[PDB]
Amino acid sequence: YEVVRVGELGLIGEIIRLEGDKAVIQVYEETAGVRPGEPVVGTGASLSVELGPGLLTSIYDGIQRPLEVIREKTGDFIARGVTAPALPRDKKWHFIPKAKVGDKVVGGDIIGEVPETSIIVHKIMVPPGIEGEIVEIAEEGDYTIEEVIAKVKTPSGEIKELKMYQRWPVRVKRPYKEKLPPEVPLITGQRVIDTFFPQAKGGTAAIPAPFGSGKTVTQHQLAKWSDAQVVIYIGCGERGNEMTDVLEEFPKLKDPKTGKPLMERTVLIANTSNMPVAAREASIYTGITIAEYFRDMGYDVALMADSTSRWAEALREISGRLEGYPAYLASKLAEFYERAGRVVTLGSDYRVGSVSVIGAVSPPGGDFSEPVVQNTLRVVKVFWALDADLARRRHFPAINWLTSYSLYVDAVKDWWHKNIDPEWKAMRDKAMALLQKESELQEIVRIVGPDALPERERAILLVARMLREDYLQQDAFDEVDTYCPPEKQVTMMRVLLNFYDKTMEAINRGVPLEEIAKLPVREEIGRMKFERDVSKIRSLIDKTNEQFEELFKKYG
Repeated sequence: YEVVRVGELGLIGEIIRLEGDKAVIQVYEETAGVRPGEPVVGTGASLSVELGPGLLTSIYDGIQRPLEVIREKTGDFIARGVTAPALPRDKKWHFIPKAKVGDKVVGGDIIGEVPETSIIVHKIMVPPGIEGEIVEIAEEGDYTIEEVIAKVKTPSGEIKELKMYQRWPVRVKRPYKEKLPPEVPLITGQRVIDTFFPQAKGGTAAIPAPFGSGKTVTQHQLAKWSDAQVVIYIGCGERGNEMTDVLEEFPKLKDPKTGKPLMERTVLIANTSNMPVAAREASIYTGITIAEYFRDMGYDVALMADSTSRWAEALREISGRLEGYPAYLASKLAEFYERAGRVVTLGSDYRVGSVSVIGAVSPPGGDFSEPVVQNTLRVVKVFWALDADLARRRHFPAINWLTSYSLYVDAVKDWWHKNIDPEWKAMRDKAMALLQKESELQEIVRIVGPDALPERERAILLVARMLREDYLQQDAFDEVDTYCPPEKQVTMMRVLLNFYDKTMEAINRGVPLEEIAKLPVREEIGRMKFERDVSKIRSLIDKTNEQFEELFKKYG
């Protein structure tokens, strides 16, 4: 029977995988009445989630139960899911009709709006699989969630009652018209990511995060700055005290785009050591379903996971197929990541939404082993490799620029070219080439020393250092450098690559490198990340050109 008293698992009778509470079984595999077994009843209903006004600001567990006890013993802020309505049946929501009696609707059609928080307008949609005519629609006014707000007559004549919320099975991906090819970058405002290791809207990203590599900071930067309207965050149980910081500090966190509380565009799914192992398995399906629901409205959603240890827990089996553990994890994680994407949503109007997945992978269990690695190597398209040595050298964000990668560079380049700068791809490739040349040089120098370096090679190291310090390094704590707009990124890059071109030109005309290193403009370039006016940054190109001219006219 295994872990039973406070669990959720429901495979003890005859048929395969099922789940429930107090042996009251919900469906994933087909049921056949009162199952031959123990006291077990059955509901016919599936492992599902409730989707409507009430999701935002809320903290749930892996099956969308709101979290209870603040504290009971010396353990402050230790919580689990209490059996209660996922959406407050108590509160009145302001409904605004966007459809009229007589209108033809299909699944995904928006029939009303509800201002949920001061940030997010909740779009009231027709549930998937419901078609027909609005024969009845609520007027503008305040309604609780159970109140019928519209009636639809299907083509059969069957009358369907629509509320402000809908239900969806957590293990079935919410349908859409078309999954669009990766195309539009999810702009993080972090230079090293947007430039060298871009995330696409609808893309899949992992963050390998060894202890003490600035993971929390990076995660926070991504959550608050990425141009997704809604964040679905899964974790808060990786550190023993993580739940306390989340319960105490999360309502204090600000969305810097609006000034309003960040919690007003966020939904939290908490996984902890006290919670049943089954409410941690289903957790990522609960999260992605809720993410899918918001993209169906036309929002870009960021699904962020930082729940490696509590999620990675194992469970024993005896029967024949047990087909392996590294394959039990491989089919599971793939079907999760498979649900990421930018889509043409359901609805009569042309509409687009996305779920971008950013999954933290930080194992305190030794190394990045098979329980995390090459079961994903195909499916995750971007890796931001946090590096403890880089953190020790105080290079922040501590993203290793040699072991990180994105397979979205070619997918997003046209967006950058068309909207921001026609030379974006040429410039990042050039900058990367320089960083890779630097890396090769540093290794040769380690072996043989820097004494016999020619001017040209010294120049390359000089400019690579400027790239690392003036561009790759970014200050999350600074009021200006905490976010770098696309136009600032390309302009800083131009400044730097122009300085490179002029440096190599100068060496090639007999100018000594010491003269180039002491150039006044160099140190202004060192501070351009702190400048908010992009035209002042841009002016450094002409300033660079002119100071190099003075060097040329005194030499040749």
